[PDB]
Amino acid sequence: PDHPIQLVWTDVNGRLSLDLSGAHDCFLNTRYSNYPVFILCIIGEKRRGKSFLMNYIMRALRSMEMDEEISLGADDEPLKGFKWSPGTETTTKGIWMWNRPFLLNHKGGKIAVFLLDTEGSLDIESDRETCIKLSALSLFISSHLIFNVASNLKETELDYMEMYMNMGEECGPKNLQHLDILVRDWYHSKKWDRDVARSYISREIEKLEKLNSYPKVLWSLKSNQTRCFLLPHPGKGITGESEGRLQDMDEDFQESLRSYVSKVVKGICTHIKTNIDGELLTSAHVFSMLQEFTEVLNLQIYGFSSPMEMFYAIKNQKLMGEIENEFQDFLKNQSSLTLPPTMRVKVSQKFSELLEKFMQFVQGSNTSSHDAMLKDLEVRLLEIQEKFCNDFTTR
Ligand SMILES: Nc1nc2c(ncn2[C@@H]2O[C@H](COP(=O)(O)OP(=O)(O)O)[C@@H](O)[C@H]2O)c(=O)[nH]1
Repeated sequence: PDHPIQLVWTDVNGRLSLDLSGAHDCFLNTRYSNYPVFILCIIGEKRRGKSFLMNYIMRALRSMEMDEEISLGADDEPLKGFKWSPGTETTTKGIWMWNRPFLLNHKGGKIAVFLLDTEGSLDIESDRETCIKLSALSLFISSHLIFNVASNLKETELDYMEMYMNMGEECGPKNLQHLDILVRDWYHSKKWDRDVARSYISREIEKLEKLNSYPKVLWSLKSNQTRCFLLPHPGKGITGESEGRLQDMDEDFQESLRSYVSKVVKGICTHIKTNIDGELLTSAHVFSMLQEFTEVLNLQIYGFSSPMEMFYAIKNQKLMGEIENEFQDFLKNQSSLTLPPTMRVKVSQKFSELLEKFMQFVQGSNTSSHDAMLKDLEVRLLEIQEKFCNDFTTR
């Protein structure tokens, strides 16, 4: 009985918890463990139709799995999410996924398509750091991210997008992070004009070019790497009480949804992701990356206010560890027969140089986190230095 499963939740203390058994049963089944995997994620504001679009994309994927044509019936009831929220039930917040993948055919192989809904993100101020960490975990394992927006792009959303752009830099050789900005309720009827979409795009690109911020999303927009899709209002047949049927939809919304679902489920085969090793990603790889990035986020104890800031904090904590190891190795190379005075001079100078190197290689502009990291690095290197010297006493 295929059902939705909650993969990652946020504990009361802010730690990110993972369903190890569920992720093992989903990503490591012997059937599709080595099939190339494709994770589709929907991030956006609540009550905007993310689960609805995911359910229709799911029906299209079922059609593709059984035969070869994308079809959706005119009177069929929904499945998963809210469009088919269980009679008298609703949903929780976190990362949710479809327990069973969808196997498609591409150039002699089977692609395992996983559907990931991020019910709960883009908060106003309700536990901001934890929401950032959850959405970052989602964006880390995603091969195609659909950002469900409701108007012009907001700073929060643009920062999330820049983070998604940056979180694929060491995930493959020439990895292109594919992003689909889905604007909801942008127009009513009016059929469609290819003018409204490129007008939205022109507005956004002007805003970003003046911002001198969010540069990589700006490049992706001006390079047609990230694509924007603007569908009309669903109509009162979907809003409120409804069984999410296409007979309950506006025909313009129906056709726009069909076009978008075609876009999304027909570009999977043409955009498989490669890892740094040069191989294609599989579901077991995704399980491993899930665990690894969950623990990486649970260990980011420094402060941040934006997604990009948490990205830079991850990187700078890694820099801290690298400098610690460099100092320890420098001390390991030092002889036990060196002149103690010149030895203390040398070690103090390595201390100073490593601190300056941290300062020159730090990333981001949050000088507060920079100072905190430098202070803690100073304390650790001081411990290392005094330890080496203390042992040098008895020698
Ligand atoms: N305004 C609007 N509502 C929609 C759209 N698609 C679905 N809805 C409705 O908005 C409600 C919330 O849907 P939901 O799937 O739960 O969105 P989600 O919470 O972000 O995942 C549902 O009852 C849908 O029927 C849309 O394109 N625009």
